[PDB]
Amino acid sequence: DIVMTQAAPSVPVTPGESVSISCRSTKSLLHSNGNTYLYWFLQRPGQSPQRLIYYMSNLASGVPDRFSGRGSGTDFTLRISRVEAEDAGVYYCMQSLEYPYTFGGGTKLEIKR
Amino acid sequence: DIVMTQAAPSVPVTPGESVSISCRSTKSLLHSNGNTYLYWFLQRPGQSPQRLIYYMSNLASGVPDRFSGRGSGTDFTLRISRVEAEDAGVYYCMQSLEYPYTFGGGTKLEIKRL
Amino acid sequence: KILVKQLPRLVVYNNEVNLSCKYTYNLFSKEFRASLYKGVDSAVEVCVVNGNYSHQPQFYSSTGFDCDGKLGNETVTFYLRNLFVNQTDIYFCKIEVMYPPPYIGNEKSNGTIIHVK
Amino acid sequence: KILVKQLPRLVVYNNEVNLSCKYTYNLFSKEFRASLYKGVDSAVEVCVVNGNYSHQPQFYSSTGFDCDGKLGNETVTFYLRNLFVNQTDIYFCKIEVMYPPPYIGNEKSNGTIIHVKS
Amino acid sequence: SQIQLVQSGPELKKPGETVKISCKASGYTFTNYGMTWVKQAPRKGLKWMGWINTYTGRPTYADDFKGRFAFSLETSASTAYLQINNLKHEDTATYFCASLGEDFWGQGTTLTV
Amino acid sequence: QIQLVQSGPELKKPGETVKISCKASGYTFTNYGMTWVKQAPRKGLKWMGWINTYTGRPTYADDFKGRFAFSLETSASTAYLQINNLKHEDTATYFCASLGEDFWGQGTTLT
Ligand SMILES: *[C@@H]1O[C@H](CO[C@@H]2O[C@@H](C)[C@@H](O)[C@@H](O)[C@@H]2O)[C@@H](O[C@@H]2O[C@H](CO)[C@@H](O)[C@H](O)[C@H]2NC(C)=O)[C@H](O)[C@H]1NC(C)=O
Ligand SMILES: *[C@@H]1O[C@H](CO[C@@H]2O[C@@H](C)[C@@H](O)[C@@H](O)[C@@H]2O)[C@@H](O[C@@H]2O[C@H](CO)[C@@H](O)[C@H](O)[C@H]2NC(C)=O)[C@H](O)[C@H]1NC(C)=O
Ligand SMILES: *[C@@H]1O[C@H](CO)[C@@H](O[C@@H]2O[C@H](CO)[C@@H](O)[C@H](O)[C@H]2NC(C)=O)[C@H](O)[C@H]1NC(C)=O
Ligand SMILES: *[C@@H]1O[C@H](CO)[C@@H](O)[C@H](O)[C@H]1NC(C)=O
Ligand SMILES: *[C@@H]1O[C@H](CO)[C@@H](O)[C@H](O)[C@H]1NC(C)=O
Ligand SMILES: *[C@@H]1O[C@H](CO)[C@@H](O)[C@H](O)[C@H]1NC(C)=O
Ligand SMILES: *[C@@H]1O[C@H](CO)[C@@H](O)[C@H](O)[C@H]1NC(C)=O
Ligand SMILES: *[C@H]1O[C@H](CO)[C@@H](O)[C@H](O)[C@H]1NC(C)=O
Repeated sequence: DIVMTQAAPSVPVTPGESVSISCRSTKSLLHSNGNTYLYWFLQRPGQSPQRLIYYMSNLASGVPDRFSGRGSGTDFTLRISRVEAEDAGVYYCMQSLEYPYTFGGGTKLEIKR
Repeated sequence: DIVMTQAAPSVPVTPGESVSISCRSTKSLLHSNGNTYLYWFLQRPGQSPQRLIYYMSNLASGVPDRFSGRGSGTDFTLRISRVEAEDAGVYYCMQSLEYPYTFGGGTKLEIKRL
Repeated sequence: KILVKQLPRLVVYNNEVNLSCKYTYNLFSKEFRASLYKGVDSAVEVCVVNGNYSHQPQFYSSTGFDCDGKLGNETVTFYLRNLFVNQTDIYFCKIEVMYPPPYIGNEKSNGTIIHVK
Repeated sequence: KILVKQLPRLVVYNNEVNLSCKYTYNLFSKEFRASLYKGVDSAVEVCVVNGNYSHQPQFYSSTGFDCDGKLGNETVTFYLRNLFVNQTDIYFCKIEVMYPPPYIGNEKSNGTIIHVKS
Repeated sequence: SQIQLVQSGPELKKPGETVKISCKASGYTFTNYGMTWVKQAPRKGLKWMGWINTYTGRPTYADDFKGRFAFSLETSASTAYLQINNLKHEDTATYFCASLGEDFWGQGTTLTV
Repeated sequence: QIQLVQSGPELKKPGETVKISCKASGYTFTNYGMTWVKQAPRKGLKWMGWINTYTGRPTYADDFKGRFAFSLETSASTAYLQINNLKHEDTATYFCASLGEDFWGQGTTLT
């Protein structure tokens, strides 16, 4: 019964331009644990998607400091600090608190000559 | 309700004569404890009674080695090894396993100018 | 120390139990103090029995339980009556022996889960 | 060692409980084995969660309990479902930490009386 | 200071009245050990009435002694009491307090009616 | 290197079974779970569920539960997704993924 909503289906930025990507939530994803149960993903096109941040603030291995995930407890944002062309793709948030798990809508991040 | 029974209301000994005094029981007075729950008592006349053996086999303080408590767990005997004139009196067995506790009938141990 | 052994769970519909704590130590003519506690914490004494093992010393409960008991060479059997379902937890048998020295307690029991139903 | 703290008694009506074991140790970026045992003896492992905290390792039960769970910096919450009245006993939260060394475990918890009723 | 139980004096009481008989405990700890009461009619033998729990107070009575007989303690003054009520000639006997494993007994306290 | 690798592409017409393999390599397999994820062609990602590699038990997402079959040969480190009575809707790429959603498969495109 839990519904993630990226409200920015596509977002054009140019390089160097820092951009931040939102994803809101029905319920709070905070837990007694102290952790907050949200992933962020990047599906570069063709490629299988790729974990970026986990437990909101925490960023996975082989990922640039550029990326950072900041979060209320129902609203969350994914700051990208200075946009390299490689960073372009669709970005998916996804909650992992209760079943069933629920992916966001995507937000395509297009790069602008 | 346990019923204790000394089958020997009075018993005349002469001194040196060893005697042994029976006290049988309804239930068995042995326990998972390993202990077996009999007191034996001696009320010399006028005197209050005095504990002599406790937990069948064991004998209390200030009591002669003459006195011995032997027992099958529902039948029991108090051997008195060589009768000193002092030791004359009524002897009471008393079970202490289940409430209510219950005394024997007594056995008067009479002592006799041979 | 003295090592205690208790049955690992007693389960109760009588609302009454008989719970013997077998020691490795002969309490025969020793002045001692045997106790039993409710709690994972072990912070409620349910019975004390203490005195010399010579003169059969009386069990009792400050903490408010109907509690008799019978002591034997190596065993201490508690008897709890009138127990509630509110009161199913763990119980820990525990001795201190005072005289004759040296003075020693027991290495902590596993406990029993008394389960009252 | 590291000390564990569990609530001292749970009483369950659902047949279904959740039982977090708060540690004094951030299991962050640590390879470990978290565990939960029934018994005064402590000789039945109800649930094991085992692996690198970095990736989110699954809880499971050889012993035969319906058992999920969720790991967090210094709590570890076990979720047991379908428990039976006849399964009231003590349960003990227990943690081994493999890497990075040096390797350590839990000083034994007071446990919890899980009391399943009805 | 040997252990030593010590009891009230002789009684000459006529039917249908109260009496308490005291037993004062000395030399030994006291609330650690239980306290029995024991009737002895004159030419008959010994009978166990019951005991009081010196810590808890709770008395247990032998069945025949059920009603009209009552035990009680002044616990800080180390003294116990039998009290017999609505007295009947039946009730003439010497009456023994005893404790410490039935190892220590009283003087005896002779009631007549 | 930890790495998942899935079965190859599928051209399957309506009313047929299909199993899709996902074989896991480089890590202790049963220590981590295993989720499956649909991706319709122009649309995005949808969580199907996961299986406990140790226990076996699968949990299925709402829409998917029924006609879908997760299952494991654990000794050979591999996970299976089977889809039955298949319907045109079910044309997607299909990703096995585990290790905390950190490692994803190459994907597996059904029609
Ligand atoms: C979970 O724990 C980590 C703690 O990481 C480090 O580990 C210990 C030395 C600990 O005592 C901390 O001081 C260290 O930070 C947290 O990770 C950090 O969180 C802060 C958030 O402001 C930030 O620096 C980074 O996200 C993390 N820093 C590092 C060095 O990793 C994490 O936030 C904790 N999760 C919570 C509290 O929910
Ligand atoms: C309870 O034990 C006593 C005697 O125990 C003694 O001291 C202990 C430390 C033990 O390990 C041994 O040293 C002793 O046995 C038992 O009574 C004695 O029985 C033995 C015969 O084997 C012998 O010592 C004496 O005849 C008895 N009395 C005494 C004072 O020693 C007694 O039988 C035990 N209780 C039960 C119910 O069996
Ligand atoms: C676990 O139980 C232990 C005893 O085995 C508890 O330790 C006692 O704690 C209290 C309260 O802080 C102290 O007054 C005592 O000094 C401690 N020791 C004893 C022997 O009582 C401890 O509180 C329990 N821990 C938790 C988290 O419940
Ligand atoms: C439940 O336990 C509490 C704890 O003392 C007690 O006060 C309460 O009366 C109990 N309820 C019943 C019905 O015994
Ligand atoms: C008590 O529990 C311990 C675990 O700490 C176990 O090794 C031992 O076998 C148990 N002993 C008994 C008598 O139950
Ligand atoms: C307890 O035992 C010791 C020595 O055995 C003794 O000093 C003390 O008097 C005994 N206590 C009682 C109440 O008899
Ligand atoms: C867990 O972490 C260690 C290093 O921190 C790593 O080498 C290893 O690959 C992981 N263990 C596995 C995957 O079994
Ligand atoms: C205990 O109770 C439950 C519920 O009735 C029952 O299913 C179970 O089989 C019983 N005991 C065991 C050991 O399974």
